[PDB]
Amino acid sequence: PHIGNYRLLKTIGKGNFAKVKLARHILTGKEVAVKIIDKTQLNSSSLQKLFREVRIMKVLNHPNIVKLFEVIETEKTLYLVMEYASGGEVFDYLVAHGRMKEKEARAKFRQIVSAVQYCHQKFIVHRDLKAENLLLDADMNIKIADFGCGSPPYAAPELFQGKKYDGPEVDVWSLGVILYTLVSGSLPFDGQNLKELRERVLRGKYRIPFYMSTDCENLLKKFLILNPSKRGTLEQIMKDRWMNVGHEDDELKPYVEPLPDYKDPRRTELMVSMGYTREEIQDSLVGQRYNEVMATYLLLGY
Ligand SMILES: CC1(C)C(=O)N([C@H]2C=Cc3c(O)cccc32)c2nc(Nc3ccccc3)ncc21
Repeated sequence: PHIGNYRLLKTIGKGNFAKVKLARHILTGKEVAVKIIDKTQLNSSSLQKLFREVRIMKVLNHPNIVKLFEVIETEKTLYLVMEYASGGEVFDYLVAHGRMKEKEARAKFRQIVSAVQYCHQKFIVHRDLKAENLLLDADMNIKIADFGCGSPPYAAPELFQGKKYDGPEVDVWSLGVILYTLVSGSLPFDGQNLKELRERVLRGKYRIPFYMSTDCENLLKKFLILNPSKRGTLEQIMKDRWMNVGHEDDELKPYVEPLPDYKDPRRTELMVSMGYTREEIQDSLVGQRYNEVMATYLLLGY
């Protein structure tokens, strides 16, 4: 029930020797979601993939991606203190409420497209976008999960033809699947067997719901393109008419990262009173250490 400046409350999930426990930052009262990986178990390959995630989480600062606050390292176990998304899975929302209205789907999809483009902007490819992989916050805002089962209907055609499969245009195909799922509540490419799943995915043809708008169906045509080269960049799909209905004022533009504020005097005095030195505060922040000093600062900005 106690790790660092944290009190473990519930358990939002267990699994692959990792336990995600809902916690409360002790010094700030702020709620967090702590991922507890037992490194002793993890096979040789799962570790490199865990370290690649740690490296990635430390870099992304988007309001639609789960923020990382702290990394607590021990020889046997790893503690990743991340942002808690109360609303749960989008998958579980789509099963509970059915399809979203295009208006509502647009609200969430803009958030998804912005966050995935921003990843590509920093040369980071998710390669595994799923509805399970997207979370919702207290205000129904998208909070994309982690980078390291319903994995096959989101698979790009290039998976079934052995071709490279390392590019960002893989995520564009996947994003198209997600758009379809968000507006229709079902998968565009289905099957009973994977031979069937492959035959549909490679044919590239999907079922169009009688209620879907010509604009929405057009955007699907911008994502779900068979030749990877022939697939549009996320920056050019951002300019799409369906994407900007109602946002005739604010067109979807690539996420422009905010500038660093490692010197806020409110949060700095609070932390100076807490026993931390101004000196260690700036060093932890500039050094992007994700230590107890940095986590105390990040969490104080709420
Ligand atoms: C730390 C982090 C990013 C994470 O690893 N998960 C896990 C844990 C359960 C789970 C899942 O059911 C689906 C995706 C991710 C996850 C998180 N789940 C939440 N909220 C939640 C709330 C109710 C139901 C499901 C998820 N917030 C943050 C995270």
